Amino acid sequence: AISPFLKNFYSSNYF
Amino acid sequence: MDNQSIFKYSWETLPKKWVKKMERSEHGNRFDTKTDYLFQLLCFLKLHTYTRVQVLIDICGVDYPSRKRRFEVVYNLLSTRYNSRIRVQTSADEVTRISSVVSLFPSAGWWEREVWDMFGVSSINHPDLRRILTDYGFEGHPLRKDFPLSGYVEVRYDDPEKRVVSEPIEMTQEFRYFDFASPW
Amino acid sequence: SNHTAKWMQDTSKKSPMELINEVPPIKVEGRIVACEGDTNPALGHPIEFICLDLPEPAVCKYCGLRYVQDHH
Amino acid sequence: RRRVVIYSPARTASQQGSGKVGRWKINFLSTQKWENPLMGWTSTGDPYAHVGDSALTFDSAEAAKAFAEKHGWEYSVKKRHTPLLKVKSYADNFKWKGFPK
Amino acid sequence: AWRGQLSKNIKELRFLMCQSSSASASARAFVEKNYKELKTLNPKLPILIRECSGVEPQLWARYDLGVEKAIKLEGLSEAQISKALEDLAKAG
Amino acid sequence: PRSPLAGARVHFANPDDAIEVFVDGYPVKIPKGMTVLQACEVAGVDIPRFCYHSRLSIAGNCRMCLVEVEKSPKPVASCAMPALPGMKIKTDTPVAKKAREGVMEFLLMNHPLDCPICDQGGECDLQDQSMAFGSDRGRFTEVKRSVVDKNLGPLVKTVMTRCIQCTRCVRFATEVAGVQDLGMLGRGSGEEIGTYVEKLLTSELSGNVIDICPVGALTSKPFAFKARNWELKGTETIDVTDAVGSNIRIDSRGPEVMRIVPRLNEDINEEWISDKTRFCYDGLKRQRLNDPMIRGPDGRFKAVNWRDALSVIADIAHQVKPEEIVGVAGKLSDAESMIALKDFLNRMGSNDVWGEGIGVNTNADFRSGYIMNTSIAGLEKADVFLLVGTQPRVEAAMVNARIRKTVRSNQAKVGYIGPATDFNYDHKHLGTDPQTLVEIAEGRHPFFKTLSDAKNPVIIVGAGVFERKDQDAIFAAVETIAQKANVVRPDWNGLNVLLLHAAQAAALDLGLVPQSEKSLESAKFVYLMGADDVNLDKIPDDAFVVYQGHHGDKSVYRANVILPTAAFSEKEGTYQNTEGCTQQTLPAVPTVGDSRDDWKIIRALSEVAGVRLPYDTIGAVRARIRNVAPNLVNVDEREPATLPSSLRPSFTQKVDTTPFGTVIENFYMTDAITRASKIMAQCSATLL
Ligand code: SF4
Ligand code: SF4
Ligand code: FES
Ligand SMILES: [Zn+2]
Repeated sequence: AISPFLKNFYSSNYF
Repeated sequence: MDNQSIFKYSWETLPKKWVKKMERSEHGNRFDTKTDYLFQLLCFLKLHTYTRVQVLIDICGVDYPSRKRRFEVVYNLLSTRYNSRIRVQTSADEVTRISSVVSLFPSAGWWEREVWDMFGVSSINHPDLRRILTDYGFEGHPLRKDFPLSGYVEVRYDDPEKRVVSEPIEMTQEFRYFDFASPW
Repeated sequence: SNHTAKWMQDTSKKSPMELINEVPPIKVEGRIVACEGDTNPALGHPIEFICLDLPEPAVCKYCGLRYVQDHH
Repeated sequence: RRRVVIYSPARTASQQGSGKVGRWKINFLSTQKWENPLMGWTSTGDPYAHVGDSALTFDSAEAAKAFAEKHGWEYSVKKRHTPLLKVKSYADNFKWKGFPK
Repeated sequence: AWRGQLSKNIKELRFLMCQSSSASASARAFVEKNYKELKTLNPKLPILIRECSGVEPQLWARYDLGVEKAIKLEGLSEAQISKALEDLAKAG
Repeated sequence: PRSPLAGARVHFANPDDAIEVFVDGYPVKIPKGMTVLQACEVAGVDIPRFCYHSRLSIAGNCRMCLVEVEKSPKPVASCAMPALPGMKIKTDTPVAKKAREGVMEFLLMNHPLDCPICDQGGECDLQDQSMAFGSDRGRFTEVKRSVVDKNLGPLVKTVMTRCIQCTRCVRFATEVAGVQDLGMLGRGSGEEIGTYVEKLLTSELSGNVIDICPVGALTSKPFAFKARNWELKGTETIDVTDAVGSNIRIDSRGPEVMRIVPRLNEDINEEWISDKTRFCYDGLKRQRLNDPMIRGPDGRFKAVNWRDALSVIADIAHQVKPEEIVGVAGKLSDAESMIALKDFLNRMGSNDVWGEGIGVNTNADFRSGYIMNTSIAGLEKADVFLLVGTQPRVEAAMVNARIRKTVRSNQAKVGYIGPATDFNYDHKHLGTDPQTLVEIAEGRHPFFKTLSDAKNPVIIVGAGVFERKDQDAIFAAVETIAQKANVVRPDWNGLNVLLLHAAQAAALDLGLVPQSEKSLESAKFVYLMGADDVNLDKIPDDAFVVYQGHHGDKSVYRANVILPTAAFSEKEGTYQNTEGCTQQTLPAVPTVGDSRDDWKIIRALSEVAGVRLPYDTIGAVRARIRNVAPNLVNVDEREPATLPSSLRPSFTQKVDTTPFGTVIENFYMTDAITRASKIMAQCSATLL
């Protein structure tokens, strides 16, 4: 559980 | 300079209840009417023994994404006997079931199907069968000013994983749009 | 050195800049000239009247030919 | 869903015309381009890469706002600066300095 | 005497105010007088005063470890807001 | 029912009376002495012009705006023709049409023929005016006239073959710029425009010259032949280099920015741009860091993943520092990043966070105390200027141009205190001492008399004084000047404080002032978003330095961990400018490499460090912003400060009797973007 914000942040910066 | 006769006679004898605008230009004579009486007006023509049109040439849609009545349906139709043609142009919004003319001119099922999928305007009676031009289950209606030129999901390629598939667009050399406008 | 390096790749035969520097100036007689080559059409390079009041050659901005005034 | 910005493009800073001012227009602030490794062309993957300023030209902020609200994507309208109109005078050009101090 | 020992754990405090009525009754006068005297008696405490169009007058306090304690001040008087401040400074 | 061109809020100085004229038939109302051209504009018809600009003086020089005013002889120059009550203007009559056709015929007769190489081909007035109003065939064969091109420094190259003798550049350089170098010399057809002694142009606003000059002769050198206009898209953003927050338009193609050009905003910068900003993109492309980096113990740098970088920084943060955690807010950063950083630090528990150039001293917080109260627009209404410790020509060049505009409009005596500098408007030099400031807050220095004999004075304190140790004394002396000279009246609050950054206003607004003084010395874990911390040196030997920044050039060689971010042209933040007006930029080009936005990286760092932030979207960030300081979410409208400066002094002895130090030098190597950038480097090497 990594607070899906961070899950996106580790990927590209266009979410 | 072409067909003032038919147009003048048609306007001066019509039931003036269902005519919203008349334009006697030289590009083409326009009877802008209300979408509620369209079938009535067209059935008046094709039958009256002077302005009998008897042939429907085109049913095209025009999109104006800045007016409350977004769409614009247009019927171009001539009179092979009286050598004249008129353009009956009605307004139409998002969902608003427009009357059909496949009872009068059987040559409208294909043009009404084309205006069903290209645009999104409906059609209450028969001609609103499934789409014609666009291939198959298609997200939008690909001729209004919103469906982009390159489509939402259009990559379509073979997969030895299974056989073939359709996947979202990732095209290369993006569509360049030049401006060219001119402030005088 | 950098432009021809960006576009050209061979670097065995001489680049366009090298050739247009290999051609010498023209040494014209008056004070104003016009560069096209020898034809008005079929050779392009529209009329490009260029002044010649400096002790150095003057380029033509199409097919740089470096005209030069002869006398004083 | 996508955040969009409704503005009126200001006059170009090179010409002095006026046939392109006061024309409300919505842009999808889409910027996700990259360099195609083979040649060097600019690839993209957004379906709305150019439509917003290639076909969608609206007549007024009201119409563009209603249209964005209709398609659902959330918006944020911008302001439109207009030139203040002073008064000029060729006499004021040829004004007269005072007497010597 | 709590106007000098409020700086124990009051690390920041800010007054959100409006440029209209419903705040000028108590917010502005208290701000003026008590701010002069407090900033005199408190040389290091950041007492912010932020004002924008159309907001309810309120007090905010930032305590250590980043904790926010808010108080609404819609229809209070000067004595009431003074008691509110004395109650904000006393946390324990 | 006819809206003016572009919308144009007419003034009506005396709205009780105003003339009315017939433009092409239907009537229009007009103020007292407005010109025929502006009357036609109000009526809603554009008239072709070359030598008339709404910001420069008039000169009936191009002879293209001709219209026929019935009740008069045949031709009339529209501009410079003061409207009369009832004159019968006419614009589309055979007379006017033939006048325009002939004039365009003459221009294109003795013009050069090199459009397909002459940039501004596709933007050219002369081109569009000919295509829309002129004829279609030329009748001319003989030899034209050609002149030699000219150099004007590495900013404005000119092929003077096409100098159509408009004198736009001359009038600009002599009215708005301030330096009189350009001039029209020669006679007849043989008439050139060029400095006679082959000098350069050592002034800013020369980019404004290249925008003014319609036909493509004066053109930006670093944008020589890179693109036409029809090829690239424009995004309307603001500026972060200067402090005025100029409104500009970034013209970019693909992932590359090609140029920037001003856009009209009749409140901050009229239609101009300071020379620093127009050429500040080349390096934004040139030098860059695009990977999170970790210092390997051999003193080197290795490219790591975001997971590992955030993990190590959060680990060491929790590990050592109990109360010695400091954070420096960048010089070019947004309120989003600032509030996120402050929240992260305060949740970490140990708080010493402070902005870029905000002083270590008290620096009290009253909005009227630290923003420019009179809006720049209202600055055109002053009569007596009191610039203290400020050279606004080098900082806030647009405010300097506004002051010059005022002095040109109506002579307004200006007194300046501080180090010697080269003002371009008849300035009075009053001295170099806050001791002189004391004397004028008192009775000596008879210039104070001028203040008392003044209507709408202005007292401008430059933000460079925030860093000086004795600032409350300076501000208190200014308070006494104000109280005794009656310059704070409710009708007009003329007590202005400039700024010299883009993030300084929002920093001082959120409250980023250092709780102590020897913070960097006593620290052990410093979080930087901007450089320079005093000569990047006060940081001790053992100290975990994390540079969460972009375009790394300086202090990076001191950093211990490196986090790449998004520049000011790749993100959407909120910047506040000196008159307290809060604007927002817009993305124009994709982020470089794999950098991320500042508030995003801060929130991710917080989560991986344990204590997380209750917000994770720009909407909630700006909600927190509304909680801490509201105008920053009331974006795009200046909210004045209706509270006086009743601060409490703490020095009460003197003003330390030390001279005013220079606040900003070289005007180009400041602003890390430009600095690690380049055209500013050669401009610094030559144009000084
Ligand atoms: S400025 Fe250049 S592109 Fe324009 S008409 Fe003149 S020569 Fe041609
Ligand atoms: S080249 Fe520029 S400065 Fe010269 S006459 Fe033309 S527009 Fe004016
Ligand atoms: S604009 Fe009126 S004469 Fe040039
Ligand atoms: Zn040539």
